[PDB]
Amino acid sequence: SKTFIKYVSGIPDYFKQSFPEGFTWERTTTYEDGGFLTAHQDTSLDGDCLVYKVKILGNNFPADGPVMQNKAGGWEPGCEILYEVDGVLCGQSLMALKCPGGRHLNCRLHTTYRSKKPASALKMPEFHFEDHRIEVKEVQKGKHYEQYEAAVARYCDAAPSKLGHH
Amino acid sequence: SKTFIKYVSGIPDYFKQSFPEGFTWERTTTYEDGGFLTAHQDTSLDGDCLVYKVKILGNNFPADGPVMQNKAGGWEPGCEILYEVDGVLCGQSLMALKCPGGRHLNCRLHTTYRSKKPASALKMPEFHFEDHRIEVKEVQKGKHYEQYEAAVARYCDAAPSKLGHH
Amino acid sequence: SKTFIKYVSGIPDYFKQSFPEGFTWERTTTYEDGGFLTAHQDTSLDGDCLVYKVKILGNNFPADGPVMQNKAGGWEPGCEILYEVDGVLCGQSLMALKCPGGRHLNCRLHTTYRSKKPASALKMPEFHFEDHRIEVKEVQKGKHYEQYEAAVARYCDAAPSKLGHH
Amino acid sequence: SKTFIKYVSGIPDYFKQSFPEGFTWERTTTYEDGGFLTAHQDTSLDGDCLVYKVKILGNNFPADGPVMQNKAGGWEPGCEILYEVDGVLCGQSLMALKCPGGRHLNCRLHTTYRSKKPASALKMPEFHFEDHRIEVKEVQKGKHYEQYEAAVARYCDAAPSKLGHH
Amino acid sequence: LTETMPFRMTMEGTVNGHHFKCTGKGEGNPFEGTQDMKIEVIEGGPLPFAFDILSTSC
Amino acid sequence: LTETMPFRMTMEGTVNGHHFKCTGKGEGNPFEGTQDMKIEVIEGGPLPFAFDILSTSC
Amino acid sequence: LTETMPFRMTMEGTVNGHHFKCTGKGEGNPFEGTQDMKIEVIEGGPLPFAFDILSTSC
Amino acid sequence: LTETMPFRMTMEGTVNGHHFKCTGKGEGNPFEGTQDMKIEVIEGGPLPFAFDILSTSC
Repeated sequence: SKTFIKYVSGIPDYFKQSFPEGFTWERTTTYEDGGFLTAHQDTSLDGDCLVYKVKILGNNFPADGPVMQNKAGGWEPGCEILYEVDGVLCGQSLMALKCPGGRHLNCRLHTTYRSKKPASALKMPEFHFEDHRIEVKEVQKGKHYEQYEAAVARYCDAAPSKLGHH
Repeated sequence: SKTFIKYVSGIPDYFKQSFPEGFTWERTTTYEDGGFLTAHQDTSLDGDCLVYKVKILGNNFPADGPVMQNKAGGWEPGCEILYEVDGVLCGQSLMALKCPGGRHLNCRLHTTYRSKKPASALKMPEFHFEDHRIEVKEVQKGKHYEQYEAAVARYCDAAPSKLGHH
Repeated sequence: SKTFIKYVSGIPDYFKQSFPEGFTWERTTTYEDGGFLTAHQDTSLDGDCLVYKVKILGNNFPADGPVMQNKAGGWEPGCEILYEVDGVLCGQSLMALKCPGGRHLNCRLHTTYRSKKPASALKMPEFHFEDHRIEVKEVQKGKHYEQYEAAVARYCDAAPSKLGHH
Repeated sequence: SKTFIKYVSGIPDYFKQSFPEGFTWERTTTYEDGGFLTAHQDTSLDGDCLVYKVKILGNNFPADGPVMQNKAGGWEPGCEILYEVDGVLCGQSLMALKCPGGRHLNCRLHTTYRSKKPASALKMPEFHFEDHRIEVKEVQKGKHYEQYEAAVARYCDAAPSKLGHH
Repeated sequence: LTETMPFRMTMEGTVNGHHFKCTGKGEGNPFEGTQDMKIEVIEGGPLPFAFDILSTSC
Repeated sequence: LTETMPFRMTMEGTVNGHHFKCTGKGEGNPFEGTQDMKIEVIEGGPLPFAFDILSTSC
Repeated sequence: LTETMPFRMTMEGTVNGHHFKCTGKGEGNPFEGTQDMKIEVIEGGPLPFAFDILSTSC
Repeated sequence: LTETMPFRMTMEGTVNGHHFKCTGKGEGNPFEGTQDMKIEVIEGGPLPFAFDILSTSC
């Protein structure tokens, strides 16, 4: 849900720029224990309502793993790197799933974000980071959930350059 | 199309055993240049006809690459290794796509084959190999194709054991 | 050079805690274009001086790629995630190499950090992030280099929790 | 030990062609449970004797895995694909480690073979397969081992072409 | 955009052979980068796998 | 099974944002491990990417 | 080359922080593609990991 | 440790068949998380590959 990001430091907002046309994204997440989760998403603006359409194909998750055993404890906060490739915006991230016994299971997200707007109408951002926090509440077992997310797009201010780079 | 395999050396045929219930398979193919192709397939027997239903999600293929530029020249013959995991059959293979200038682009197939039959009715094969040859003819550009495949399941007879292993 | 990190929010310092005994690290970096760079490092404290000994094996770097062509433009700042696995400290990071034409080449670092102190003598840190910036000046062609790095260890303060998590 | 391969169907022998100069190889093997084993090998001919010099860096093998627990049961026979890239010979293979309880742990070998002859003095082979079988006897616990290997280089004769291809 | 924006979602998928469908409703602050939503499994429930694998798609 | 078996296929997909649909018809010898089929792109044609990426799914 | 070619090997490495050295010798038929060898762990023995991971390097 | 802390490095490796050796010395503030160093290629120079691949090891 990439429309909801706070941008700092004069970084152009690829997603908000994409309206009214909207955008798509496509991702494969590769899990360290062999699972794959692939998704395609369409984002459109319908009046005063954003509309998401998602397609999912997941496979090879180990039967004994935290995913198939339904014993996962949510995600740690994450950091995504984003930069231009082939005139579109690519995203790369590692995430860590909380597991029983204070353990983590890691995975890698390979994303391409595609504006439905022509290149001529878009300001492409420079290399930058997006900090994400996703928090989930299971309201009814396997049936009803609530999800909260916070996201910020930024440069690396925490570790400063000595060449005056971002 | 795993129903069409010649089995040798008394290797049980996981796919033919699965009828009348049929089977499914699920796969993510990871390309060396960043592309991912994920598929789920359902195989059913409908009277005297096999019925396939396929769902595909592909992403992150480089715009400059042989796939998106439509400059691929077909697959080399391939070797798959198959063995039991979690009471189902897993498949692992590397394939090599023929590219302009006598070049190859490689990829890895991560497959799980799932019988719709209970385990009680199935003879699971030992670790073995499937040799595959796929050949395609483009009849009309981007619209009509012909595909031929030959497949054989076997042990490693070419390089024999000194311990009496398969 | 993991001794030089600013730790905030009271996060335990695995590396500083390891002295006088010191520590080792081991890493394989996997490049998106097929390159691999594997390293083992020993870190010791010799009175007033830190001593590093490094062994490197690198392979499969494409001949036409920016690494072998010597056309790389340095690294973007990066983020590493760190958490306990098997009673030692594991590190996972994505990095992006600057390439000609405003392009980036990504890679993944798989690290294990090993204290020479027993786990029982250490306060193991919770899941956290380390922000890194590496800057290089080539003083003399392929012979002399200067390298600057800044590093901070932190929790995700940028995107706050609703559930009281770090 | 690539000098010991039976070549059928008139496939050029990259390794035997390399003598008296010899060759090197380099490889990273990636294990499905997170382990990495990187190797560089030098092969020389000293009169009537072949001399191998090997350097190894291995890392990230899980403490509770069959490798670190010393509970592996040898390798299944395997298949490697070989073809030219960048004027040298590249090799790609999947292998499967036998584990307790009839289980397997898979890995991928990323290899480059480098003749010490220039490419112009070599007949480079077309895309082909190498079947390999490695069998190990532990004579003395962690001290003495015996190893047998058989290897054949071939085209895919098992699944025949309709388009006159190898 | 407006400083509070609603959204709705439909999701369909197959994971390890299990077919499912989800709907979602939420709202957030687009410029402040915060959002909340409800997700309901309308087909293939109760989900026989961790919902966490779907979070980044929702 | 009979020594010659026919099959039919339907496919749907999205690759790099491009939606498409294919149908297929073939026959083969199941015990001899050989098969032939025709594939037609019925939606999203002409395919803007190499058909080769679909071969292992057909 | 001859039909029975002898070979000699030395190996040094670090695996999960464990340093080791190996030596080996063997013989094989270069043209039949067969070979045998003995490997001895001369430093870092007894090996604290499965020797199998070194097989493709020997 | 002290607020300005010196370090020295020795490096040996092979990349794509190219053997090389490096040495280095530097200093930094352990508690402020900053450091600078000089690296010299003493064998296998001039490096026939991008030094950038060695940065995270130095």
